[PDB]
Amino acid sequence: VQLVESGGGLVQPGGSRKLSCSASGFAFSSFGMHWVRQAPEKGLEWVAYISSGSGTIYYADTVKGRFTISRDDPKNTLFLQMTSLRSEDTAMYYCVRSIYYYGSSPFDFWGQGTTLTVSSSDIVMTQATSSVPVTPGESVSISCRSSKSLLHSNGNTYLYWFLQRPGQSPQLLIYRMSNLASGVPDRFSGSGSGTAFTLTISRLEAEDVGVYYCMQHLEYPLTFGAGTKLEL
Amino acid sequence: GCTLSAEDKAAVERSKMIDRNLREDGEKAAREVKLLLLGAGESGKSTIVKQMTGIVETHFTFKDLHFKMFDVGAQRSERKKWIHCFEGVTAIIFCVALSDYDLVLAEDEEMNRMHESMKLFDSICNNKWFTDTSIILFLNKKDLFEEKIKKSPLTICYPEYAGSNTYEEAAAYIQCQFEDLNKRKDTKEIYTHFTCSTDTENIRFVFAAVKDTILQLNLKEYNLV
Amino acid sequence: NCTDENIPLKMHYLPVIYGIIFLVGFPGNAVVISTYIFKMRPWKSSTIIMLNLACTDLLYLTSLPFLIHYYASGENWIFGDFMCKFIRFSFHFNLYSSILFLTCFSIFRYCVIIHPMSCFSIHKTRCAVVACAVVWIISLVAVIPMTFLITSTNRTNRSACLDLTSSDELNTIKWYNLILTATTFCLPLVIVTLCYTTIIHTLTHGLQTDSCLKQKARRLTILLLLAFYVCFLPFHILRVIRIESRLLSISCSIENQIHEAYIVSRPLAALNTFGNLLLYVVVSDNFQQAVCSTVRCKVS
Amino acid sequence: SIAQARKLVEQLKMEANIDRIKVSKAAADLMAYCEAHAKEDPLLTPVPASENPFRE
Amino acid sequence: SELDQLRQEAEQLKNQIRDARKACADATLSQITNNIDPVGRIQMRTRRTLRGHLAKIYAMHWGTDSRLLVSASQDGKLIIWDSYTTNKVHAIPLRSSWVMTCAYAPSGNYVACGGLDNICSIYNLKTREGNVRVSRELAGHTGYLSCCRFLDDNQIVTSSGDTTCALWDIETGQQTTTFTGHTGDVMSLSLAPDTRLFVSGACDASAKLWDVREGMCRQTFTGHESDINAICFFPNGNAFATGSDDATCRLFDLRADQELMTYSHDNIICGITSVSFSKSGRLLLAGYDDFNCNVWDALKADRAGVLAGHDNRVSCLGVTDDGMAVATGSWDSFLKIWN
Ligand SMILES: CCCCC/C=C\C\C=C/C=C/C=C/[C@@H](SC[C@H](N)C(=O)O)[C@@H](O)CCCC(=O)O
Ligand SMILES: CC(C)CCC[C@@H](C)[C@H]1CC[C@H]2[C@@H]3CC=C4C[C@@H](O)CC[C@]4(C)[C@H]3CC[C@]12C
Repeated sequence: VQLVESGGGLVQPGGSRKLSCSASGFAFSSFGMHWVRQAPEKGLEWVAYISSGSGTIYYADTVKGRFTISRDDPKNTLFLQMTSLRSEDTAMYYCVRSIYYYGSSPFDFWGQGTTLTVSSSDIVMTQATSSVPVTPGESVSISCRSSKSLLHSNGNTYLYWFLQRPGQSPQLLIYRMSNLASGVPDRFSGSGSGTAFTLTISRLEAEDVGVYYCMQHLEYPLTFGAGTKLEL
Repeated sequence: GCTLSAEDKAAVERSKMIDRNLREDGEKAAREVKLLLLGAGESGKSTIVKQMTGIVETHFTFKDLHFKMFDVGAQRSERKKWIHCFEGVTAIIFCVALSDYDLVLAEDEEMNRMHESMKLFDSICNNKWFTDTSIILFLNKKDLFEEKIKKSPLTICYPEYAGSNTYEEAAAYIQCQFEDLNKRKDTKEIYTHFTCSTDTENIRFVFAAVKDTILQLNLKEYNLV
Repeated sequence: NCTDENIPLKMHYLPVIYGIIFLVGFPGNAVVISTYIFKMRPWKSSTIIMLNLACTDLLYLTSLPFLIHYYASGENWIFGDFMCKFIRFSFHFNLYSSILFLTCFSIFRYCVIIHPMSCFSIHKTRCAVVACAVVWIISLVAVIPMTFLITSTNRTNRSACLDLTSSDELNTIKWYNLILTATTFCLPLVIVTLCYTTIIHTLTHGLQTDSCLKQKARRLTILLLLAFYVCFLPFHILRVIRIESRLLSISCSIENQIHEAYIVSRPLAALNTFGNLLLYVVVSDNFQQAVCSTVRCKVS
Repeated sequence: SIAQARKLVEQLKMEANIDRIKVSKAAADLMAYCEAHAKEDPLLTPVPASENPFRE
Repeated sequence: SELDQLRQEAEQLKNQIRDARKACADATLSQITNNIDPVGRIQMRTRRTLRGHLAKIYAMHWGTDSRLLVSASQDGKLIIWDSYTTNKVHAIPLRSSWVMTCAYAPSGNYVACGGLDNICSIYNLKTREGNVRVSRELAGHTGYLSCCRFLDDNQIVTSSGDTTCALWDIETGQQTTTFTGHTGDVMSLSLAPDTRLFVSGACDASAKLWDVREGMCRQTFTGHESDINAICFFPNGNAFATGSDDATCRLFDLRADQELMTYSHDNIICGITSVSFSKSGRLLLAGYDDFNCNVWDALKADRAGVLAGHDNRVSCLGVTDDGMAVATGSWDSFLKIWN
C-alpha cells in the first residue's frame, strides 16, 4: 500500500497548479479519497473528498469555487486542480484513502504529502491542552471535547484519534471512539461519552512522542482538534 | 435518508454500486446457451467436443453466442441428489453409440449396452425437472455399425423384429425405438441427428436446434403462448 | 339548419354501454397493475410495456363518468369550461397512446421472434423505458393541438360539451383530423399488419410445425389482428365521412344516419380495452402462475 | 470380505458396550432445560417493539 | 466359512443392542410432557426481504454477531448481507457456479463455500487491499461437497458425496482426519455447541455421532425410511433433530441412545430440506418442498404455526445466536427475515 504525491513548488498569487496522488498496492477504485492539508506549523485541516465511483463530491468552505477534485481509475491516480491561489494556501497536502461499509475503518492510510508554498453550524472540536511533559513507563490521558453530540441514533459515536510522529504522516490509532486500528499496540485505549472523550496510554515506550489529533465524522465538514503534543 | 449519517450514506452508495454490477452481470449471463452432455459409458465425448473429477465445463463461441457445455460423466454419486441443479439448461445432448446393437457388457451378464442406454434416456426424458427442456439425440458410429449388419442381425437386441438387414432401415428402427420412449410427445419433441464425419454438420444441426428452442422460449416470454 | 332528432339514441344507449365498460374494466386494470407491481417485480422488458398499457387504459377509463353524467342527463355539462376540454383531450390522448403501445409491442415481438439470435438490446430492460417515453411524447405532441380546437358553449338552453366533428370552425378541424389519422393510425396499422403477417408465415414454416405452441401462437396472432382491425377501422372511417358530410350541401335524409353510425362506432374503440385485457394478459401463462401463486399463499 | 466383516463386528462391539440412561430421565432433562430458558426466547415470547432490532 | 461366523456374530451384536435399547424404554416423551401447557399459536411476519440473487439460493449462514449473514446462489455469487439495513457488504464471484454449501467463520474473518466441483474454497474477508480474495482451496474429496462448518480460523469439517467426512487443517491444506462408515451420500452435518463431537446424516437413512479428535463413530441412530437431508443439534447438546424425505422429523437422544419424538402430519407428503431450533429449544422450524416452513412444539409434538411467503422450494433456514429472528431462503431467489 503506497500513495505518492507530485506537484507543489513555488507559486505566485493568482496562479494555478495540479497536484497528483498515485496509488499502488490496493484496489484504488473501491476507496473514497480525501485531500487534507496542514499549514507550516498548524494542525490538520480537511480540504476535499471524492466518493468511490465519483458519485459524490464534497469541498470545504475555504476552497469551494476554487479547487476541483477528480480521479482516474484506470490509471490509479487522484488529481486536485487549484486555481486563484492565495498566500494562505501554502501547506503540505496528503491524499487519504477511506472505505465505508459495516465494520470498516476509514482514514486508515495517509500518503507522504507534498509541500506547496505561495509567495506573499460547524462542529467545534476543542483540545484544551498544548504540551504534556511526560516520562517513559507511565500512563497518559489525552482529552478532547466537542460542541455537539457525536453519538448518533444508531449507537455509533463518530470520533477518530490520529497520531503524528515528528517528520512523518499521521497514522490512525482509534476509530469510532473505541475501536483500535490494526497494527496498533494494545496500550492505546479510547473511551468517553456523547461530548467528552479520553485516549489513554498505559505504558510509554519512548516512541509514542508526537502530536495527537481528534477528528469528528458525524457531518461531512470535517473538523480536527488543535492537537496535543507529548514530549519527554 | 433524512436521519442517515455520512458513513451510512456511503454504505448505501456502495450497496447501490454492487447492485448495478450484479444487474449488469445477470443481464450479460441471461443471453447464453447452456448445454448438458449425457450418455452411457464411452460413446463419444471428445469427438463431440468441437472448439468452433467433478464437473467439466467447456466454453466456446460459434458466431456471436456464448456456448457453455457441462459434462458430468465423472460424477459417481447419486444422480437424483444434484440433477435438479441443471433444471433450466437450454438443451440436453444425449449421445448413443449405434455399434452397441450386438455387443453386451461383460461386467454383468445379459446386460446389453443398448438396453442399458435406453433406461438412462427413459429416466432423463421423463423427469420432473426436464418436462420442457429440449433434447437432442446423437446417434454416433453410424459407419462402423453399418457394416456390422452383414453378420449379426438386429434380433440380438430386439428379437421381436423383422425387416431388411440394411443400414437405411435398421438404423431407422432404432431411431423410432428411442423416440417412442417419450411420453410427452406434445409440448416437447426430440431432434435426432445421425453423426457424420464431415465435422461441420454437427455444429450446424446443434445451432438449428438451439435456434428453434430459443424461438419457442421467446414465444412464451412475450405472451404469444 | 338540421335537427338533432337522434338525441333519444344518445339518451339511453351511450350511458349504459359506457357504464358497463367502466364498471367491469376498472377493477380488472387495477388488479392487473397490482399483480405486476407485487408478484412480478423482476419486471422484464415486456412487463414494462404491459404495465404502461394498463396504466393508460386506467387513465382512459377514468374519464368515463364525466361523459356518463353528460349523456345520462342528456345535456348540461356542469363541470366547467376547462374540464370539458381536458376530458375530451384525455380521451383521445389515451386512445392514441394505447394504439402506439400496441404497435411498439408488435415491433418488439417481431424483433424477438424473427431474429431470435441477432438482437440482444431488445432484451435489455432499458430499451423498453426509452420506447415508452417516446410513445408518451409522440402522443402528447399529437393530441395537444386538439385542446384549442374544441368548441364549448351554451345555447341559452344547455351547456353542450361538443367533440371535434360537431365543433364549429371547419376547414381547420378537417386538415388536422386528416393529418392525425394518416400519422397516428394509418402508419401503425400498416406496421402492425406487416409485423404480424411475417410472424404467422414464419410460424407456419421452419422446423417442428407440429408443436402445440406454434398453433396457439398463430391463432392468437390472428385474433389480435382481427381485434385491432375491427376496433379501430370503423371509428376513423366514419369520423372522416362525418367531417366531410358536415362541409357540403347534402341533405339531412342521411346526415342523421351518418351521425348515428359515428355514435355507434365510438363504443367499439371503447371495447378495444376489453379486447386488450382478454388477449394480452389473461392468455399469458405468467399472469396465471402469478395469480395462482398469490391465491395459494393466501390459502396456506 | 474377511476384513470387511471383522471391522464391522469390532465396530458393533464398540457401539454395544455403552452406558444408557432411562428414557424418563432424558425427557425430564429436556423439559427442565426448556423450562429454565423460557423467558430468554424472543421467538417463543415476542419482545416489545421498542427493543426489537427488526422494526420498520 | 469364517464370513458366516462373522455375520452371525454381527447379527447377535445387533440383537443385543436392540434388547439393550428396548429395556431402557419405560416411559415416552409425550407421556411425561402430557400435562404441560401448550405454546398456543405462533404468529410471525416478514420484516426484511433481501433481493439481488438471480438464481436459486442454495445455502445461507448467520454470523456470530447476529447482524451479518452470507448466502450462496447458483449464479456464481456469494453475497454478504447486513440484515438491519438490507445493505450489501460484499459480493464474491465464485470460480465454479455450482455452489451448494455455505459457512461463516465464528470470528467473522473467513467464509467457505463448495459444491459440485469437489473442492472447498475459503475466502479471506479482512485484507489490506480492500478486496475479498481466495485464501485456501482444499481438495481431496471424490464427490460433491454438501456441507462445511468452521471450528476455528484454522480448522474446518466437511461432508461430501463419497460417503465420507473430513477434518481439514486450513493452513497446510491437508486432510487431518477422515471419518468413514456411511454407506450412502452424506447430506448434512452439525457440530456440538462445545465443538467436540458432531452428528452426520446421510442417504442410508441413518445418522452417526463422531468424536472429532479420535475420528471414531460412537453411536448410530436409525428409524427414518428415506434419505436424511437436514440435521440440527439441540441447544443443550444432549439431543438432535433429523429431517428426511418421508415427510417426518425425528428427535434422538444421545444418552438414551434411541428415538424420543416424531413430528409428522397426515397432510404433509413432501420432503424436508432444513431443520433448526429456537434459543430455548422449545420450537423446531422445518422447511418443506411445498414452499412452506412449519413450527413444531418440540415437547408436545403439535403444529404451532406456518411461515408462507415463498413462491418456490424452501432450501435453507437459520436462527440467530440471540434468537431474535429467523432467516429463510428459497429457490425463488429471495431471503426473508421473520420474528
Ligand atoms: C410519423 C409519426 C408516427 C409515430 C408512431 C409510429 C410508431 C410508434 C412506435 C415506435 C418507435 C419504436 C422504436 C424502437 C427503437 S427505440 C428504443 C431506444 N431508442 C433504444 O434502443 O435505446 C429500438 O428499440 C428498436 C431497434 C431494434 C434493434 O436494434 O434491435
Ligand atoms: C396523464 C399523464 C400524467 C400520463 C403520464 C404517465 C405517468 C403518470 C406514468 C404512467 C405509467 C408510468 C411508468 C410505469 C413504469 C415504468 C417503468 C419503470 O422502470 C420506470 C418508470 C416507468 C417508465 C413509469 C414512468 C411514469 C409513467 C409513464
